[PDB]
Amino acid sequence: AYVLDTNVAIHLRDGDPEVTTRVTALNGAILLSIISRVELEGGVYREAAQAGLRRSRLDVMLKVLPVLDFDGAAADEYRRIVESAGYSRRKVVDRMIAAQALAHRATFVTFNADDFRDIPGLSLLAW
Amino acid sequence: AYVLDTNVAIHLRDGDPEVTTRVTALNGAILLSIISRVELEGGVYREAAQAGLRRSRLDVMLKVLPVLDFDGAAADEYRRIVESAGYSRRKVVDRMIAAQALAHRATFVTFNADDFRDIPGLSLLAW
Amino acid sequence: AYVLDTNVAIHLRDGDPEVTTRVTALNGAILLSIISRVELEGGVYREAAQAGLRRSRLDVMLKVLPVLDFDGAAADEYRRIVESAGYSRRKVVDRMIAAQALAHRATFVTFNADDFRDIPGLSLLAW
Amino acid sequence: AYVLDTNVAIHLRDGDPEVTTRVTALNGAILLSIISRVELEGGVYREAAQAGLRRSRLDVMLKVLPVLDFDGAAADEYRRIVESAGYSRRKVVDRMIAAQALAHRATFVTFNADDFRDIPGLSLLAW
Amino acid sequence: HHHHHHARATGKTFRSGNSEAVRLPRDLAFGADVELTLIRSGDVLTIYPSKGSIADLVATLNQMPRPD
Amino acid sequence: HHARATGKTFRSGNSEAVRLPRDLAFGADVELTLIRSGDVLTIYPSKGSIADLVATLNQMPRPDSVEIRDEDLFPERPGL
Amino acid sequence: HHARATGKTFRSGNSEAVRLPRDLAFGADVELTLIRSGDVLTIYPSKGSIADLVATLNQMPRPDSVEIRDEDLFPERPGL
Amino acid sequence: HHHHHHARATGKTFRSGNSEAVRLPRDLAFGADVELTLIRSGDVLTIYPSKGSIADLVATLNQMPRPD
Repeated sequence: AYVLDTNVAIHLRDGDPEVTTRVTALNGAILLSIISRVELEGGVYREAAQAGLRRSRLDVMLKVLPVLDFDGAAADEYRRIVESAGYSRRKVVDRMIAAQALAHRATFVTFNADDFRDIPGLSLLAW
Repeated sequence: AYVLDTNVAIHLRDGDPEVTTRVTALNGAILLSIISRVELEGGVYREAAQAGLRRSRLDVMLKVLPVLDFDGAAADEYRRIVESAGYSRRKVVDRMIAAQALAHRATFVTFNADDFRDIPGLSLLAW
Repeated sequence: AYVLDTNVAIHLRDGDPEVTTRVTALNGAILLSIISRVELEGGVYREAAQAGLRRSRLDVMLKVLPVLDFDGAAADEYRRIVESAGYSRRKVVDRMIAAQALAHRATFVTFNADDFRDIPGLSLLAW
Repeated sequence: AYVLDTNVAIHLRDGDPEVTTRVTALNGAILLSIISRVELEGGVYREAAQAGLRRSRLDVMLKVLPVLDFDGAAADEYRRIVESAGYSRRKVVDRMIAAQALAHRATFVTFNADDFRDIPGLSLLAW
Repeated sequence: HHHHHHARATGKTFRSGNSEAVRLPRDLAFGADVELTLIRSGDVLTIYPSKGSIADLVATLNQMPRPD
Repeated sequence: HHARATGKTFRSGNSEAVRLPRDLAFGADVELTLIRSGDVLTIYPSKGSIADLVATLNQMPRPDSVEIRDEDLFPERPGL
Repeated sequence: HHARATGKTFRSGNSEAVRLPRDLAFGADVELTLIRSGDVLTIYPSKGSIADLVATLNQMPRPDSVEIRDEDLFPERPGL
Repeated sequence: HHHHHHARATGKTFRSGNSEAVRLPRDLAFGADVELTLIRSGDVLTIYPSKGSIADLVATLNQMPRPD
């Protein structure tokens, strides 16, 4: 299984053809973090002129893709991450989503792999 | 029930007499957000000074109080906030926490109540 | 409910009348730690001349009394104890049994209450 | 399966190359005793120096490997050890761990195998 | 609320689909719709309300030093 | 029998009931003792009362002396 | 649906099965997708395939530009 | 051992007393008597062997500094 980083999911929502083709090549379950959902939901309403298409396209994504809630098991992984790597205010969201991937033994797919190099045990694919 | 905002939870953790006096007078379940848990877990490692006290006291607080998972119902409430009040980057995290209070039909306890008066249906306790 | 410290259980096994009467006055479930069982089992075989009576009396105790196994929940409590109180090699067994009492929301009954004063949250009865 | 004795687990935690080389060559489940977990949890706070590394590395080891609860079957084996080999105060704790290996019909891995050769039926791997 | 701080009963479990359950007489019952935490360790099953007690928390924190 | 769960009271007949997950459940023929103190309920197999235990012990001879415990059992391990 | 359990495979019919505790179980009419990668099994509600999702998205218009994310959302709180 | 690293199926749960279960076809099944860890988070249930992997542990420890 794969957890898509938020940026990847944004490119899917907004119609980036390079990402839409990459996603069909993944050989496994494709999972979305609820934290990414929060970010995606907010983005719908950032620009009124794009909100109609962002809403409809996000709605189709959220219908199909299974969503990972952020629960105690993920917060336990987050604790282990900061125990090892130290605290980074800038990377909290990053580490929350990575924590969910760790808890669910899933590979994390991201455009920003360098910000995840300090997370022990994480399987990462850089796009 | 009551959901404590993160700074209120920090002050409880730290034994602030003003907060402990007010919170022990509340009837009804006192609940934490898992988002606040994430913040506090990182805060343990924010500085070396008194990290041990931040850790031990955090862990007792997390034992006793329920910690609410961040789930689809909470994200549904978050969407409703952004759709009705407008998107705000600086308020995403505290709106996630308020969204959990809304989903649980709980009173949100905060030191920053003015920042949440734009949320329809939210019960607020201003400390 | 009550967890008996090992010393109390030893006095029961070896026929101390002051303890045997105290135990019937406890108003609640009486629980034995598996760690105390280990200590009690070893004591049977410390003096050959007493082993027959210690075996038979311990066997009646273990038939009637419910035993608390030492599990992850108890080890989590032990971690919280040392996070707060620091490490004490001398008091490991003490703190393991107290950790089980904490996990099961039970009052700890002991002849050595002073060695448990550094355990936050523990309900203690000194005999 | 294999049960690691506490000092072997300490050396694994610490990344001792001799132990990591041997343990990665073993086939079969590698198991920890909850008694060793208790020892290691206390060891985090034994000194301030490198407590953070002891903590983070411990927590990853406890995540991956199963930690065996100390239960009635293990105490039954402990009784059998003391009844057959004689009581030994200095060996109580390591006999608890060996008793878990016996109960699980697992090989006990130790740096101190000579101290356990008095236990009938125990499979030993001497490192 | 309960009439007494202490109460006791005996009984066996029953099947409830066909998972197991225990009936709790009125003097042992928790309220309706009360969230519960269950912990079984060996012979002992302990059940208590998940909400905990803010008084117990503050009392425990008071037994611990506070950050400057 | 070394597990933790969360649940919610429900109604069964004219009586409250609590579900026991498989990992926490007792055998169906095991008589149980249920004791409440405050808001804490403790449940374990009925195997005799404390008064019976103490009466049984008092009908038996006792050892010549009470054992002097050794609590200080954990060895000093190099390196944790 | 935010819970953790441990279990053991058993046999049911001429097929392996795995028990799902109440807190982890899906509705009885929910079609599930089950996908194994290595020794990890991932199970979720069947709601359409990825190829279908991508085809649906490609039949729809897209926004004029791709949003520039803001990842740095967590505020600096006084005192943790 | 499995024929392939990847396999997939669809199905519904069934009742097994009358707790719920899922059947696993041969290409999805774990061995007999394998201890499993189950974690459900939102829509996703993940199941894997509780024994873990000593190689994964050592590889993760190698990503962390070692005590002097």
